[PDB]
Amino acid sequence: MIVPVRCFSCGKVVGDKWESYLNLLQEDELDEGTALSRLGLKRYCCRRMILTHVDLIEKFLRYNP
Amino acid sequence: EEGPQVKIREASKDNVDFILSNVDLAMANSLRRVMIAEIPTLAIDSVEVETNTTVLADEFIAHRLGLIPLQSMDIEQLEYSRDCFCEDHCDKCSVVLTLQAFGESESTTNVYSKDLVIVSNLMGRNIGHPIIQDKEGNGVLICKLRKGQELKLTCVAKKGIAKEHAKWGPAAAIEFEYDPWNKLKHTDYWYEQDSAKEWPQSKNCEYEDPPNEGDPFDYKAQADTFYMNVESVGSIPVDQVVVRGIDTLQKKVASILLALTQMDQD
Amino acid sequence: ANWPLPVNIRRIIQNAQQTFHIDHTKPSDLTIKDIVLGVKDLQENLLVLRGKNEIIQNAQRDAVTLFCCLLRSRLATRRVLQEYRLTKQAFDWVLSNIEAQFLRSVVHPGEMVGVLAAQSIGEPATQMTLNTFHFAGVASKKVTSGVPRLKEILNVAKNMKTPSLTVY
Amino acid sequence: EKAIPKDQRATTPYMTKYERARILGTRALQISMNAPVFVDLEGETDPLRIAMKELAEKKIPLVIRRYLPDGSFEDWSVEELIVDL
Amino acid sequence: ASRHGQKGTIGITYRREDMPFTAEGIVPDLIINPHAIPSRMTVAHLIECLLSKVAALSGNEGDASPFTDITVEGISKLLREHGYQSRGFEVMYNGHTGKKLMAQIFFGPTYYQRLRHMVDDKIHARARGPMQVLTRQPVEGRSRDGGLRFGEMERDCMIAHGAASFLKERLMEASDAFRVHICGICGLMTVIAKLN
Amino acid sequence: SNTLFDDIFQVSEVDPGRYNKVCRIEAASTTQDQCKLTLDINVELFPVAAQDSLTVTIASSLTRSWRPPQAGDRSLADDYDYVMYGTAYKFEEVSKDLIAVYYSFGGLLMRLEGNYRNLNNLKQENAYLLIRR
Amino acid sequence: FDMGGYFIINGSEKVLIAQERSAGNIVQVFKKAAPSPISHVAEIRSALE
Amino acid sequence: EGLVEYIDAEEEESILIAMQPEDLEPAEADVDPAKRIRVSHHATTFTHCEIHPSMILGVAASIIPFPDHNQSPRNTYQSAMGKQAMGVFLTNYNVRMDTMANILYYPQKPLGTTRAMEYLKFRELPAGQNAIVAIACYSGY
Amino acid sequence: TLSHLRRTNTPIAKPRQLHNTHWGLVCPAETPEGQACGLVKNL
Amino acid sequence: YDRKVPSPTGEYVKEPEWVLETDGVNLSEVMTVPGIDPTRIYTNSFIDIMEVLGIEAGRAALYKEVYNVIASDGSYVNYRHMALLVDVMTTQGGLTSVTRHGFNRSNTGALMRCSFEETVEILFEAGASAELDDCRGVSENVILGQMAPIGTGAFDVMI
Amino acid sequence: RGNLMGKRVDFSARTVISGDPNLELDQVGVPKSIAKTLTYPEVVTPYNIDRLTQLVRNGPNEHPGAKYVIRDSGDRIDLRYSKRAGDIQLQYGWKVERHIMDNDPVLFNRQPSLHKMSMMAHRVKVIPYSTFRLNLSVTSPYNADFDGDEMNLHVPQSEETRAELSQLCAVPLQIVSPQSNKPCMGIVQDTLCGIRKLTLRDTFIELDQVLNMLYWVPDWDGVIPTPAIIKPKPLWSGKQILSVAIPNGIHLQRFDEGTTLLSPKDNGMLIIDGQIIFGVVEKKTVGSSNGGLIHVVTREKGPQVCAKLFGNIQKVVNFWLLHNGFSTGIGDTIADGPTMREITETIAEAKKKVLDVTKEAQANLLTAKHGMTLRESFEDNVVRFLNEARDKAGRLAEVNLKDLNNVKQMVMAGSKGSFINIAQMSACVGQQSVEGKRIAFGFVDRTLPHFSKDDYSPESKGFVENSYLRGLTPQEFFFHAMGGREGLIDTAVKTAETGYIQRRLVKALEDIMVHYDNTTRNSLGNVIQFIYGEDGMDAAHIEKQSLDTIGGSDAAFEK
Amino acid sequence: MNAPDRFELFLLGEGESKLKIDPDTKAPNAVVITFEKEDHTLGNLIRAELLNDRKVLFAAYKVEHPFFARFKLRIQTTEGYDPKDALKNACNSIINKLGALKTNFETEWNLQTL
DNA sequence: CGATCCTC
RNA sequence: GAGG
Ligand SMILES: [Zn+2]
Ligand SMILES: [Zn+2]
Ligand SMILES: [Zn+2]
Repeated sequence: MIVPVRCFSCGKVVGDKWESYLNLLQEDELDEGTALSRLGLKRYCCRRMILTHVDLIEKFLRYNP
Repeated sequence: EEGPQVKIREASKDNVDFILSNVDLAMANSLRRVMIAEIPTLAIDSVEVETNTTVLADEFIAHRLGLIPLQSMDIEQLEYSRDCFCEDHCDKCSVVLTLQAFGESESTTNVYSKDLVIVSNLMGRNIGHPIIQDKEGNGVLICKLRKGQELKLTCVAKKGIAKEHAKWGPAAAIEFEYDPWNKLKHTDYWYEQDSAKEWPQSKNCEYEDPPNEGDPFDYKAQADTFYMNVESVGSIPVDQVVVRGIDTLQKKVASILLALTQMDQD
Repeated sequence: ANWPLPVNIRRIIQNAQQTFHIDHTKPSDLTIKDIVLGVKDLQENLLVLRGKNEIIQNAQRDAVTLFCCLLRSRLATRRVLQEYRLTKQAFDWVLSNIEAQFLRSVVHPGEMVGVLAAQSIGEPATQMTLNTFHFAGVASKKVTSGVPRLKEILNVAKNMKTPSLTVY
Repeated sequence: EKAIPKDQRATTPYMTKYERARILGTRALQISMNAPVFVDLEGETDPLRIAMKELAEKKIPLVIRRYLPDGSFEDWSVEELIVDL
Repeated sequence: ASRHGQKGTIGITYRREDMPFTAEGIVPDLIINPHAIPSRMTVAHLIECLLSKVAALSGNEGDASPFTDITVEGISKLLREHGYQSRGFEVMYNGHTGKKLMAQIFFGPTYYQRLRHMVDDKIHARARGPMQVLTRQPVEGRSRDGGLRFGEMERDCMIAHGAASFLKERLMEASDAFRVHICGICGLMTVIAKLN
Repeated sequence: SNTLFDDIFQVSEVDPGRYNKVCRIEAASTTQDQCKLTLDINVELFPVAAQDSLTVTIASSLTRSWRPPQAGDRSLADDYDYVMYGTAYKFEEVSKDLIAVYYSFGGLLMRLEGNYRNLNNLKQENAYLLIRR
Repeated sequence: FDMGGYFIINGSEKVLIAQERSAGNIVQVFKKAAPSPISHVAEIRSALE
Repeated sequence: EGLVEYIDAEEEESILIAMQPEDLEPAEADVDPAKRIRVSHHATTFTHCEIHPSMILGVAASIIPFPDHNQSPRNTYQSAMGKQAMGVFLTNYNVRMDTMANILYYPQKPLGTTRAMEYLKFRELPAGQNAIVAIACYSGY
Repeated sequence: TLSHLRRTNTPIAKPRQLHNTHWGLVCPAETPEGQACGLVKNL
Repeated sequence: YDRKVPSPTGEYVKEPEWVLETDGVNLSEVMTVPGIDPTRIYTNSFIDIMEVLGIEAGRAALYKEVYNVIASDGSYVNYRHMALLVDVMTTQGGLTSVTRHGFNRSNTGALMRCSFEETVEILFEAGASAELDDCRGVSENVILGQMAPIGTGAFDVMI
Repeated sequence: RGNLMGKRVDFSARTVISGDPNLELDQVGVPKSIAKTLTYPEVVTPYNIDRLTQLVRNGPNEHPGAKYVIRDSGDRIDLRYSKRAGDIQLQYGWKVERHIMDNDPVLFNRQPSLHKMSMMAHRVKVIPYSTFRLNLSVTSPYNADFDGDEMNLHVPQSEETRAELSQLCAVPLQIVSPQSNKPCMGIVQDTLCGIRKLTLRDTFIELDQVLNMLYWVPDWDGVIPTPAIIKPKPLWSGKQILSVAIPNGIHLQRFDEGTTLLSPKDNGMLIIDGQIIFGVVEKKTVGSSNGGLIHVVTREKGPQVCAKLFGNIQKVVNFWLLHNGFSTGIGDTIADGPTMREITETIAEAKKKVLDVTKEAQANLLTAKHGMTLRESFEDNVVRFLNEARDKAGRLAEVNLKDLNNVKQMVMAGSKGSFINIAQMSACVGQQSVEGKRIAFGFVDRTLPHFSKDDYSPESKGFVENSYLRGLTPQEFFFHAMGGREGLIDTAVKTAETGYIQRRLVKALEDIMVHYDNTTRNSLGNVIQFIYGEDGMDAAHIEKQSLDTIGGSDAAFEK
Repeated sequence: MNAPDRFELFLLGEGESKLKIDPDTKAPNAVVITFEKEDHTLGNLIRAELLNDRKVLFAAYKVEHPFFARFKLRIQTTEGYDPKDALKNACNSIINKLGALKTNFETEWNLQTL
């Protein structure tokens, strides 16, 4: 259920960062901590935003209609 | 010049690091506050959903739409719809965006803020263009679509302030620290053995002389010099978050001065 | 020595020393007659019952026996002078304060004491923790306590779990 | 039959909390129903606050019939009853 | 609720500027009371927090598994390695004044759960409405506009207070109340009242 | 009026009994062999070391809402370094002729013993403490 | 992610709650309380599977 | 292959169980004080070993971070509450016509997990959010 | 759900008690508060 | 046991005394045993006190017992409340329980008894024995929806 | 029972409760929607006509309004429908069912209602949001908690009915309870915690704060007190600004352990004319204590003055604390490397004592004293050494905790937690118990199948050596669960049993009341007591006071 | 459901004014100003500047209840100095400080390169 | 013959 | 059936 736009706590936009994050893990073969920092997610309120996001929309899209 | 003094340590397109010296803590804080809550911005405040065959709910989507940052550069030249003499909204008080998206491919169709389209007449104002900061130029994944999936909606973006809804916040986090040595004794450090060894010192300590143990506590000393870093969400540039922050505060003090004048008649 | 009685006599005294600004360096204007008969007459005015008959008079006498003990112990000649250092002005005020506060302390006819007692016991009973006891370390100090005991008592249990005789 | 004379009255000369509550109730209810007021309302409008003033200035023309368990009773006027509390 | 048997309701909401803030400018999403800790002895809550703070900083998952060798000390080392005081304490400033607090706040992430049963699904009020068929008494339930129960226990409290008339009113004017015709001879409700 | 007591004391011990900015001081007269002093000083505003020689003064001078210093031309009765204000709460006679006075300066306590205190220390809501050098 | 183990009776999901009982064909002796004439008793609750 | 085997309380009576594979049977001959107090092998007459002591627990309790650092009633209460929580109960929720369904908008996998949650599919179907919590006397609301 | 699908009931000397024999078989923590406390179990 | 006793100087002193604690009761026989203080013999079985020493002793022992359960918990209730309950059980002549066997069988109004337990069967024997209801009770006025002689209605208001 | 003793009622509301440091003790925050639902039948007099006509015109959806106007011939006019809804020309004698407005008396209750203090008359205060708000110092009489509890509201419909609530049932009238002849309300939580921290000798405040603190007191005289310090910086103490909340004519004296008029440890308490001389303010001063500020103020100044006191204390304390802060972290459960090492050795010596008594027991040298089994005596002994070790280990812990330790702070103020809590969290949990005895052999001759047959060792029978900080082992974990369960079971038993007890007592004593002859009597007129309480005195007006003739020496009595 | 509109924080209602001057009862030359639709952004800022005024005897502010967007400001001054003028000068001083800051930040930003 | 309060 |  899709990358939340903006970090709840602080407000820093996080909606534009999801796909870039997956590529950094996949292609670039980086660890989550360096990837989060590469995206400029310095505060832990922003790190938890992406690190703990579960993307259920992918599952939801798998349904036939 | 005279009163408050600024020293910009570092500056970027989306971040200013500066030292605000020769100030009152009331002022520095009231400025910090007004930057968070009261600088006017333009954000989607109305969505009319024509078609939604997505897996996401109407309001779920409309909620995220309000969170998409939109150009707010020439915002003071756009009215609050509440003051506009129009019936509802117009080009003098609102921006109208359009979102039409269809799952053409078998592969997942992604919906971005780039896909929002200004329909309104901007009358040559730098306003309403979705803020795009990602390297791929997409900026903000609004939604995802399958094959037969469709999404057709219309957005009325309006002027507002964070104090009414966080979506209208031009800034994210504002770093704020005064007296990195606790020379003022404004905090009492919790410890086990040695507070000094137990508490990490601020980068700001470099900028100040250490307390010097063989000196009595400066009782008379007051907090003046404030290490700040203001982050912009994008809608307004960093220089503008602080300049408009100052100007808004300055403006709301002037309204009190003017209120005193108005009640001084009959 | 410490017992629940109406009229906090100690406070009335501290109140008198503030109100009258008593200085522990000036000799009082009281007499033995003033203090002694003073307290004595106060006792005849601490009414609870009013019937002019012998039964009611003795009923009244008995009702205030304990309070008068406290009053006499507190308002003794040596104490009213060497301890409180009261003046005639401050002394008479204390006499009028006790009388009024005593009459304020009395129960009001209509007070539904039945429900009051039932609730006053029944509520703290709900607050009871550990159905067993705190003497749990010793296996000879095991006696029915708490809610089971209270149940034993109220039901007037013929066969109580821990019958025990204490011999002096 | 039954009664008790004005003389020889063993019940408290002091008005009870329940006597005060019921007396203030009956009066507040009369005031609220356009019954006349026996005192100068200094800007006062609340029926209860008025009944309180009427009590303070002892112009409440009521009589508490105090019953004893035998069935006998003692009559006490609102004016005679001492209102400490 | 936290994941440690610590249920609680929102008392009030403060916007970002009123909230206490960190020097990095981090603000809590939630503020729980210190007093909710001593009596409860739910130490794992405190540990979860510390671990979760380190997890988010390092971009690694926290091992909150039971019978393990994960120590509070172990975590506190890793947190200090990140430039935070080892025990989750943080220098915080008052949102109203911007003045530092004399006390350092135990801050950091903690898994919280949105529980069902929300004010709006519980709020009821009835100033007269539907009456039960047989008893002629207010109906039962918010989703029927029912009368709240003034049970024998509440009846007791009112006797204790000596509120004779309030008790008469709660049991007559509000709820029930009826007029019946009695025979002065037999004393039964037999009287065939041909009113008017 | 004016002064009610003025003497030079010698600090025996300094004690921070579970405190950071407060200390209980033990001192005695440099002149009178019987004259005692046990007082609470704010060691953050005025620090006190062992064997220090301090001048203690109790007055009642230079009632209504407190107006901020406003030193523009304001002249207060102090060539002193540390000044307090409190209330008298007990007058303990320590047998024969010895008398002790009790002062609380907002909870910072004082006990001064000797003999000649007499018609100078009243049960007064007054008393300003002044300490120099 | 559905795990099954339930039924759908009239379009309604039904769980059969596992029911606890003492096993049969188990020999068990019980010390019997003060008033009873029978000191101890040995029971068996014989069943057929 | 007879490396593992099924035991019921009855057979449990006749066997001696080691709690840890290593920590319950290597050998004998400085320590971490922070680490808890674990007794001694002492008994060595072992017939079995515990797969993992945390398996003494079930679904609800399996969700708790460090119950080994909590009072026992708090683990019972938490077990009751996780059944009042909100989150993705199933992926097909969009398709079911059920009486009352409560779905969390943005569920998050907890930053602190238990190995057993991997089998309970928690990080795939979460029931909560990693809120930045401050423990403080603020407005006192 | 998983939890509901691993539930136990006990109709009607110390049934409510967490017996020793329950180790590894029934969850020690997971029971309802009051009424069916210690009667309703979870595998 | 430790004991507070007046010394020759007048003041109270801790003088520890040897006391015997028992499993079982036979007050009648044990108190007549030589070498004891029959004046101080006690039992938690207040019924035995009621039987051997009389109603008043039973009442006192009953209070001591109720008191001890409240104090055991650390809790304190004012004397008069426990005093009132104890007297209530006591005034009958013997011991009357806080059960349907005790107070509910009392000479009290039929309608006020059925409000507790045995609702129907109390109202049945009320019709059979042809009982008259006083209607001066709380529960009876509660049933009748009238102002009870409780606090506020415990007196009349007249002109 | 369900239709006559009790029933469902009109003019009743319910919802989730929430705390409010800004509400008055005797107020209740009522949601605007609830206020809009519940009504008072007000008769039109010239005294109100103007306000009533206005309210009728405001209608049922705008708040200070009404629904229904009742005229002569009792016909109701529905203000939500009706063509003449905005017409209505009011008349005297007519009734206007107006919305519930500020300061109306209302019954406020928390079930179960085991107290007259569980039902209390509150001053209405109409507020936004959907919760009922209440003053934190009203929590205890109701036994409220803001964890999700709901509470009831009843509206008087008669002038005498609202007179009964205001004059008998009112919250300040309930401050001093006749249950235990002492207050039933007091300064709790953040306020209790902060009031200690505020009243420390070390705690000082300057002009800025002082002035704000002073203004925060509603009663405030408007006079700035002279700072306790007039040296390089004017500085007021916490004691100073809080004494502003204390009215004049208030005297309080205590004396704790080392309290000696010079109170070296700032212990005890002395308040003169309502100004704190010395003594840190905590639970003994400001809680619901028998000789506390609250018992005094109520008796001295009055209930309405005492009720104002809760607010005034709350307003300063809550403010100073909001600016001071106060937390609790995992670091508050940590104790010294040296301390831990010492707790460890304390437990090892208990393990040796338990081993030796065992070795002695096994040699047949252990001889039990009269009345008990050789086994019973051994068991009693073992349990003792182990319980001793937990207390000793925990005392070792409590002593290491600095005055800056947040848990130690909550214990010191008395706002939350006890010794056991510190001990179990920091040092050692201790021995587990099921039915008084330690963990039993549920398996043949063993507690778990990880033990050998016939093992009476601490570890074997439920001794939790570990602190919740260190963490519990699987065995320890299970045994704690076993103990835990038993506690939840009887919690469920107590609540069911005590509730029944309470009902029975109530039924048996219902009709007992003090008559016009001071005689305690039932409905039959039978005498229970000749003078209520054997003294015809009311419990609320009674306090433990020392009889100065009973004690001391004969020589001391003479002097 | 019972929640006010978030605009009610910054927008004046019908029959509602910004400032409401009220003469204080307890003390001479003291006044109590109710600031409608305002918070700690203005309350604290004004109070702190009012304290820099040597002719100001008292200056404090409070937000009686967090639901409502309003604050009360108390001002006491020297005989001859009217509080409205102390608040007048208070405000101007603030405006002057801000304008200087505005200028200085603007002069600094123009030197910065990024 | 009894067995805590609330509504769903 | 769920809530304290
Ligand atoms: Zn963030
Ligand atoms: Zn327009
Ligand atoms: Zn007939």
